[PDB]
Amino acid sequence: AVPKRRTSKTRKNKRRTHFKISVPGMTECPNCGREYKLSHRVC
Amino acid sequence: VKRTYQPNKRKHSKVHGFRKRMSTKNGRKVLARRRRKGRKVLSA
Amino acid sequence: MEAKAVARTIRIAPRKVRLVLDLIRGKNAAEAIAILKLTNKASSPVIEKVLMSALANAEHNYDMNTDELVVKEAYANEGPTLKRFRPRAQGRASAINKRTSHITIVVSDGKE
Amino acid sequence: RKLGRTSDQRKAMLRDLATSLIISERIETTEARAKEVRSVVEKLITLGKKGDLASRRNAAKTLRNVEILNEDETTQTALQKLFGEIAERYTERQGGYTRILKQGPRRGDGAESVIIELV
RNA sequence: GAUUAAGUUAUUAAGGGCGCACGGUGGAUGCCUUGGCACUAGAAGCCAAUGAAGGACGUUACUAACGACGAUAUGCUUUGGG
RNA sequence: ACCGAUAGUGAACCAGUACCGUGAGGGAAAGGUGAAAAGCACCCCGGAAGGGGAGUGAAAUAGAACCUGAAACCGUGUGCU
RNA sequence: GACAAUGGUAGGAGAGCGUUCUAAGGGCGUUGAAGCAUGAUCGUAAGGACAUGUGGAGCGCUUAGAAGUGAGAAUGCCGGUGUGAGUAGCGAAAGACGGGUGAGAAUCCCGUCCACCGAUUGACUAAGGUUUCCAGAGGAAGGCUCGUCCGCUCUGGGUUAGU
RNA sequence: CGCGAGCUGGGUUCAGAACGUCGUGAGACAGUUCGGUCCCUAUCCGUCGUGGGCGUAGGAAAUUUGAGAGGAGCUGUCCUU
RNA sequence: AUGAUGAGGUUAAUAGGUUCGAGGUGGAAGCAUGGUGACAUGUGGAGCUGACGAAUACUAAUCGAUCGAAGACUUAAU
Ligand SMILES: [Mg+2]
Ligand SMILES: [Mg+2]
Ligand SMILES: [Mg+2]
Ligand SMILES: [Mg+2]
Ligand SMILES: [Mg+2]
Ligand SMILES: [Mg+2]
Ligand SMILES: [Mg+2]
Ligand SMILES: [Mg+2]
Ligand SMILES: [Mg+2]
Ligand SMILES: [Mg+2]
Ligand SMILES: [Mg+2]
Ligand SMILES: [Mg+2]
Ligand SMILES: [Mg+2]
Ligand SMILES: [Mg+2]
Ligand SMILES: [Mg+2]
Ligand SMILES: [Mg+2]
Ligand SMILES: [Mg+2]
Ligand SMILES: [Mg+2]
Ligand SMILES: [Mg+2]
Ligand SMILES: [Mg+2]
Ligand SMILES: [Mg+2]
Ligand SMILES: [Mg+2]
Ligand SMILES: [Mg+2]
Ligand SMILES: [Mg+2]
Ligand SMILES: [Mn+2]
Ligand SMILES: [Mn+2]
Ligand SMILES: [Mn+2]
Ligand SMILES: [Mn+2]
Ligand SMILES: [Mn+2]
Ligand SMILES: [Mn+2]
Ligand SMILES: [Mn+2]
Ligand SMILES: [Mn+2]
Ligand SMILES: [Mn+2]
Ligand SMILES: [Mn+2]
Ligand SMILES: [Mn+2]
Ligand SMILES: [Mn+2]
Ligand SMILES: [Mn+2]
Ligand SMILES: [Mn+2]
Ligand SMILES: [Mn+2]
Ligand SMILES: [Mn+2]
Ligand SMILES: [Mn+2]
Ligand SMILES: [Mn+2]
Ligand SMILES: [Mn+2]
Ligand SMILES: [Mn+2]
Ligand SMILES: [Mn+2]
Ligand SMILES: [Mn+2]
Ligand SMILES: [Mn+2]
Ligand SMILES: [Mn+2]
Ligand SMILES: [Mn+2]
Ligand SMILES: [Mn+2]
Ligand SMILES: [Mn+2]
Ligand SMILES: [Mn+2]
Ligand SMILES: [Mn+2]
Ligand SMILES: [Mn+2]
Ligand SMILES: [Mn+2]
Ligand SMILES: [Mn+2]
Ligand SMILES: [Mn+2]
Ligand SMILES: [Mn+2]
Ligand SMILES: [Mn+2]
Ligand SMILES: [Mn+2]
Ligand SMILES: [Mn+2]
Ligand SMILES: [Mn+2]
Ligand SMILES: [Mn+2]
Ligand SMILES: [Mn+2]
Ligand SMILES: [Mn+2]
Ligand SMILES: [Mn+2]
Ligand SMILES: [Mn+2]
Ligand SMILES: [Mn+2]
Ligand SMILES: [Mn+2]
Ligand SMILES: [Mn+2]
Ligand SMILES: [Mn+2]
Ligand SMILES: [Mn+2]
Ligand SMILES: [Mn+2]
Ligand SMILES: [Mn+2]
Ligand SMILES: [Mn+2]
Ligand SMILES: [Mn+2]
Ligand SMILES: [Mn+2]
Ligand SMILES: [Mn+2]
Ligand SMILES: [Mn+2]
Ligand SMILES: [Mn+2]
Ligand SMILES: [Mn+2]
Ligand SMILES: [Mn+2]
Ligand SMILES: [Mn+2]
Ligand SMILES: [Mn+2]
Ligand SMILES: [Mn+2]
Ligand SMILES: [Mn+2]
Ligand SMILES: [Mn+2]
Repeated sequence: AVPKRRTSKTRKNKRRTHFKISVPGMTECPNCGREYKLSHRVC
Repeated sequence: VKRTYQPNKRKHSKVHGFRKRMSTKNGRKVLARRRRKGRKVLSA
Repeated sequence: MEAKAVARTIRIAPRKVRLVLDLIRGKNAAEAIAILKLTNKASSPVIEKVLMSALANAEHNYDMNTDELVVKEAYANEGPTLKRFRPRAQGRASAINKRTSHITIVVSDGKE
Repeated sequence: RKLGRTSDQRKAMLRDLATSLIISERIETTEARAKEVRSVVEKLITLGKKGDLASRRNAAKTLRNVEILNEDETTQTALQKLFGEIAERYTERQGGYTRILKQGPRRGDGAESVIIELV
């Protein structure tokens, strides 16, 4: 099986609308001044 | 599986060496043809 | 005024870098360095070093305070692709495109 | 009750971890190995905490070999440490004594790194 | 009460489309020519055991490649030109 | 009243060379900063790469992969939808 | 001025548009040529101007000459870039942690444990290959990931016979 | 003669081989016999599952009506009368 | 599969551990004994026990961030 028609620009991008990545869930380290992921070590 | 061309220094130097080319009139025609074309390398 | 910096011919291919920038784009600068440091993709350290440079030029060449700075824009553009191949079955070999990204970014003050 | 690879390999890897940690009070690993290995190393510290020769033979049935850690200039064996200090550390304490802390992703493969220390 | 009822409409854009701006890639186009191509007029039309053709290896402060030269090597002499 | 870099010799670039074949043999691609190298002292982020200022230059939005820089194709912004 | 005729494939006829070169004439051009871009511009068509932007040095117009004179299709030839798609794949196999090093480590160095072949995955040599061997540096590309690492890169150095 | 990008491949349609038969022959079938490479990573529709977006004129939480749609729908023997 | 559903997130039994237990196996180790021994018996339904059931905050569900209303017009009805 091979595509019978090429994918459209507009088509291809409509498909890509669920392809983002998540903004990380990120608590601020107290007093250390860096930042880190939720429920992770403060390094 | 054994692919063709198993290298041999002797067998390649004989049969395709400057000498063996010299040995027949045709070989000289060969070196002539190559010398005409200007190949950097003639006989092996 | 509103300073920028660029990283030309970064080895990472543009679709990927765009996945990161899109998180970065528009946010306040501080937040951006955080998000950048916390995302786990290659482009994250690269874009990091680039936003740092841009902040540097902005403090140093334009005398603005860094804190109020904002990421006005950031984007990656196609840059020339290194062209390779991998050998395949039955002696055919098919192409591989190792493409590259130019990463621009621009920080900001007000209109003036 | 997790995996990574095949059961023999998981057994071995799990001894290899728990024999360590005891050597080294804290380690860094995947979150996954850490969860699986918290239980192993805890069951060992209860085994040493018992003290009888029987328990000793069961531990040594699980624990990996000589690892004679250099203390203040001497060589406690591995299990010899386990029954010898670790057990005398946690005796007034209940069982339940091990912790895992989340490092965040590692570069090469993205694996979630975490640290696991017994205290 | 916007309350009850009956009816009528709207805002939303995850994303998309048309238009526009600004960039990137790519190397068309224009311009250019050291290289070719077809001929004219005249010289010349052979070289070789007194070892050619064509090469290999060398030769400079540094030297890989090309040319140039050869253990007298990145040249020696000589008569002229400059 | 021939070509002007896909043309004209295969070859305007160290071409019968890269490369392919045991061999005879087959055989490419690849020209252009500027008038002058004046080829970006210096500062800055960076391990470098690269980059923003400061500069040379008529021009570097002529910066070396360098005249012009089309179309495909990739993107950021959005007026209407 | 009335009056007629004007669908059209193979094809016949006719009249034209535009390209490059040439002749002569008349001009334009660093106070900016061509080319490229953008525009609501004019002609019955091919097509012609014009303004702005870019560019930075060559061009038009008139008449006549002559043509390597007009592309959308040849599974056409060469170049670029897509689509498929963040998809298939990453080439037989056990690895774990500690300590280094570094800008940066699952991947390099050390260590410990673990495991694997053992008529061999060991040891030696003929072919064949020709600097891949060694030491110090390096990390853009090569390595199917990463790389401080290498059969990769730079500099230096390595092969000794009367038997 | 539903269904080989779902499976098989025994029949029949290649190359080897043999018998009968025909042809002088090379060969051939109106015949028989033993043997004999089944490729494809699903783009669109379709179909089975399964989430997001907006809508449903405030924002939510639980309970619901059922327009519609789907499923099931088979049958013996024996006792009694 | 992922996401979705559901149980929990310290004012907490959500998992791990811990301590009991069901089920499972079938008589641990060490020691004593009897044997020339291979072994047998005893101490002893012993010891061990992944998912199953209880109790217990011993370890980890920490800090925190994001999203989410202010209720259109018309006409008839108090
Ligand atoms: Mg010989
Ligand atoms: Mg000879
Ligand atoms: Mg890389
Ligand atoms: Mg082939
Ligand atoms: Mg796996
Ligand atoms: Mg209503
Ligand atoms: Mg609303
Ligand atoms: Mg929109
Ligand atoms: Mg429209
Ligand atoms: Mg000429
Ligand atoms: Mg051949
Ligand atoms: Mg014209
Ligand atoms: Mg003009
Ligand atoms: Mg790097
Ligand atoms: Mg061997
Ligand atoms: Mg590298
Ligand atoms: Mg078969
Ligand atoms: Mg058979
Ligand atoms: Mg098959
Ligand atoms: Mg998700
Ligand atoms: Mg419970
Ligand atoms: Mg339980
Ligand atoms: Mg329970
Ligand atoms: Mg209001
Ligand atoms: Mn998109
Ligand atoms: Mn040749
Ligand atoms: Mn030789
Ligand atoms: Mn092959
Ligand atoms: Mn086994
Ligand atoms: Mn959006
Ligand atoms: Mn858009
Ligand atoms: Mn003559
Ligand atoms: Mn003679
Ligand atoms: Mn010569
Ligand atoms: Mn030479
Ligand atoms: Mn002189
Ligand atoms: Mn050109
Ligand atoms: Mn070869
Ligand atoms: Mn020049
Ligand atoms: Mn620095
Ligand atoms: Mn620099
Ligand atoms: Mn200047
Ligand atoms: Mn280019
Ligand atoms: Mn020029
Ligand atoms: Mn240019
Ligand atoms: Mn363009
Ligand atoms: Mn757009
Ligand atoms: Mn007509
Ligand atoms: Mn008509
Ligand atoms: Mn005609
Ligand atoms: Mn012209
Ligand atoms: Mn126009
Ligand atoms: Mn003009
Ligand atoms: Mn033509
Ligand atoms: Mn075409
Ligand atoms: Mn092509
Ligand atoms: Mn994916
Ligand atoms: Mn992947
Ligand atoms: Mn797919
Ligand atoms: Mn898949
Ligand atoms: Mn895969
Ligand atoms: Mn492999
Ligand atoms: Mn390590
Ligand atoms: Mn360090
Ligand atoms: Mn090692
Ligand atoms: Mn073995
Ligand atoms: Mn064997
Ligand atoms: Mn040899
Ligand atoms: Mn080789
Ligand atoms: Mn080496
Ligand atoms: Mn790599
Ligand atoms: Mn059929
Ligand atoms: Mn068959
Ligand atoms: Mn058959
Ligand atoms: Mn055939
Ligand atoms: Mn007969
Ligand atoms: Mn839904
Ligand atoms: Mn409501
Ligand atoms: Mn219901
Ligand atoms: Mn119904
Ligand atoms: Mn019914
Ligand atoms: Mn439990
Ligand atoms: Mn006895
Ligand atoms: Mn309680
Ligand atoms: Mn909270
Ligand atoms: Mn209301
Ligand atoms: Mn109304």
